[PDB]
Amino acid sequence: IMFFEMQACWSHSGVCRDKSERNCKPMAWTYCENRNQKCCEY
Repeated sequence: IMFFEMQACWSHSGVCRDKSERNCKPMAWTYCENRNQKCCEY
């Protein structure tokens, strides 16, 4: 990576759910892919 600030959570891992999930954990810079789903803390 030489510019891609953030990135998927393929390594950091996490729970890929709805951005407005009522049961999400302390997500990290990592994400899932779509702006509708975020990668929260496993």
